[PDB]
Amino acid sequence: TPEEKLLRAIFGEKASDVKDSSLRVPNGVSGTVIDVQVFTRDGVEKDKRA
Amino acid sequence: REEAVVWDILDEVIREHPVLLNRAPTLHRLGIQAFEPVLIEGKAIQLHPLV
Amino acid sequence: EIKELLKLGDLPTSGQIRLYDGRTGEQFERPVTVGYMYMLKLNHLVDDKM
Amino acid sequence: QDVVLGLYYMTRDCVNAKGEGMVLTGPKEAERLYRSGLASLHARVKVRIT
Amino acid sequence: KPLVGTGMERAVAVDSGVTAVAKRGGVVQYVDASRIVIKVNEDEMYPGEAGIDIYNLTKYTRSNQNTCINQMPCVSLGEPVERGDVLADGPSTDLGELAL
Amino acid sequence: TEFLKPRLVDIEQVSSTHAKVTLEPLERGFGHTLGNALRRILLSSMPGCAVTEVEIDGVLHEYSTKEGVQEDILEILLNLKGLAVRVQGKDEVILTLNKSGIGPVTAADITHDGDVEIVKPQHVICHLTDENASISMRIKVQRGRGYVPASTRIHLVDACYSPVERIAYNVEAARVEQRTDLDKLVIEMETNGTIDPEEAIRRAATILAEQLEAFV
Amino acid sequence: FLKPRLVDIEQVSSTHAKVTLEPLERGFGHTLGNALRRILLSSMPGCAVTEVEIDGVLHEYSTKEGVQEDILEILLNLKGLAVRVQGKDEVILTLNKSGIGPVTAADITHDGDVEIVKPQHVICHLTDENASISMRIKVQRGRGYVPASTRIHSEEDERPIGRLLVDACYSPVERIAYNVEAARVEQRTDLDKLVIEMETNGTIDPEEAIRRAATILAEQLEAFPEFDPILLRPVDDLELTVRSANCLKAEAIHYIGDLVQRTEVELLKTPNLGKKSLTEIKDVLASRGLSLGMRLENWPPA
Repeated sequence: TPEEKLLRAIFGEKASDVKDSSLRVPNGVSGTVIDVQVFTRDGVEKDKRA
Repeated sequence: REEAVVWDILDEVIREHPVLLNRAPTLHRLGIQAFEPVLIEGKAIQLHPLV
Repeated sequence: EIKELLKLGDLPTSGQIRLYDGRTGEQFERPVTVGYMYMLKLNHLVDDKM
Repeated sequence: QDVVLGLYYMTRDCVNAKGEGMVLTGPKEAERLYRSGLASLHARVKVRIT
Repeated sequence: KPLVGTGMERAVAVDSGVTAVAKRGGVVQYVDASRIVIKVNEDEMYPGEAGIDIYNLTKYTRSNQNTCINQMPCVSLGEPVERGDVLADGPSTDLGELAL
Repeated sequence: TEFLKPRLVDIEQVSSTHAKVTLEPLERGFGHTLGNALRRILLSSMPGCAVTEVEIDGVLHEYSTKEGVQEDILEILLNLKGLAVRVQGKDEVILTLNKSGIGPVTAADITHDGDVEIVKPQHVICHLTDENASISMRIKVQRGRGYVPASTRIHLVDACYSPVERIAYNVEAARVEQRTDLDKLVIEMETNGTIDPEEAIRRAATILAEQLEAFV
Repeated sequence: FLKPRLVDIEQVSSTHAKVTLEPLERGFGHTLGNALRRILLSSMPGCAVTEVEIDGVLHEYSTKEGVQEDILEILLNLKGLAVRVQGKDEVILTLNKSGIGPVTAADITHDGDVEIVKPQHVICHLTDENASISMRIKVQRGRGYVPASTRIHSEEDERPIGRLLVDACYSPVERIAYNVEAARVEQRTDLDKLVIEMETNGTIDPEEAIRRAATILAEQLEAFPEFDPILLRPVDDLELTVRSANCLKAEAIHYIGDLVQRTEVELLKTPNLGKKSLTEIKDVLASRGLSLGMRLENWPPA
């Protein structure tokens, strides 16, 4: 919108074409990560971590 | 961020502002009763014995 | 058999002993029943329900 | 429940106890007599009340 | 452990798969928090393959109730064991009995 | 590993002989030990002088009737127990009740001495009925460091020394910033008017500090 | 108005002892005794182990190969290790052992203020010939119970994930009991005694504990908006390269406010800052609406 357009040109920020869907720890629960498993579709390139 | 100040602010907004308490099997009108909030450290609600 | 096993333990037949308030340090009128009860923690834990 | 057993155990009398039959100026020194372990909580006593 | 028991808790603990039960009697070759390796007595042992019974203990993993399910060895290095004995306790079990 | 001292007080007192003092910061479980130990000391042990014994002008006994007074002698003795006496360097003083008339004998009807001070002139000793109703007597005070009843004198009036009439401590939750739970210790006292509750607390716990002067 | 004092302190064990007080007036044995019990149980110096970094362990929920104990069990065992220090408020020890056999509390490297009261204490066992465990046991001193959960608020980069925090057990005292018996001193009407029989882990002397207890007890009687917030943020919040950050810190530039005051000229005159670093700094500052040579005039307020 207009005020947002002013805001961005004042501060010079590129608004990303990508929205943040990242998985984050549920509010209030606190623990230690003991395991990580990555499942990949057969034929799709496995990432670095995987 | 839960900065240390906000708590005191809460102590302001809680003072004269009542809250409503209700239980599951509501029958008579006393099934819902208003009280005055007292801030507590814990996840449990403290309910006056006589009630 | 219970009282008889209490005799072997040096502890009274009543199962009741004298207890003192940790606050005023004074004794509690009348004997109170103290013992060892097996207690379970069910999983209703408040940080879930809340 | 707890409270009514409290007032029941408080307000009650046995046949003989500490300070049985004595006299006191008022509730103040009655409680003062009890809390010092001199007089039993339940004992037959004449006291001046207003 | 239940301080006041019945005598059933042993059966409940063992018959349920939570605890790790010896397949065959013998001595313990190796005792780790990970695994437990038992050398089988010759009498209970079969002629071929010789062999020792190696039990791989289940470690920390997700349960159905989002609790923890983990096993611990109740035996010590080089200990006599008998067939149908508890080698390891599951969660909420003490020495072959049931501690809830 | 430094410690926590209080930082917020507010002695809220009703009238004069009554007081309700409060303290906000206080480490967990310190409120009960402090409240209780001070209560025990306040009640059981305290300096003060009221009445030990009073001679009877009309009869030789506590069981009798006085001409001119419907009050039993024991009744008047209770009234005398409720008399506030603050004495100076004189250790034991004696007063006189000389008065007569168609009306009640107050605490202002007692004889005035040099070192004697009565805080309550409105205090009622006994009534005086019709005519002259002959009455006057001598009242002897004494000192104690605790409470000594009349039966405790073996070789009679109950001697009420400790000025404390009533002592109570209420411990409630105390909130300071990022410290989770602390104690708030509220001491509420009633005295006989001789020594003010405020200092009474001081001298009371001062006894405690004197008891500890051999350790710290 | 006789004041009390202490008498024979009877040590029956490394564990516990009975301290006694003779000159006690009427009813004072209870008043002093219970109050003393309170402070004794509650407030006392303690040295309980806090932080533990072990060999190959990322978390307390794994099992190390060669030890039948789970890591969490080993932490729980360490929490029950009783040590006493003198000059240090926090010391870090180093534990090392290998081969088949129990690893006790005497297997650690001995330091200057380190005193192990239970050398036989079992930390963990060792099941294999070649299997070895090294760990840093970080032992600090404190009062009361400080659980591991409340320990993280301050945070401030506890990043060494190999470091597992454990609940603080700080307190010498286990069990304290006080009994008053009538104590007859040669001449006196009637006096009482105070027999305080206490239980400890050995890390505190009876006279010491009994002393500090009444020390604290008496110690309680002692009374009976303009400008940008962003300017005070540390330079690490700018998320610069390690080199640039270290260079700026070396030039006494610890906050953004310090940096925005400097000019390009002045910064280029520093011994360690090249054109690349300056480009980076100008870039990151411009990315947040800041720059070099910014004047804020009034550095600092309070």
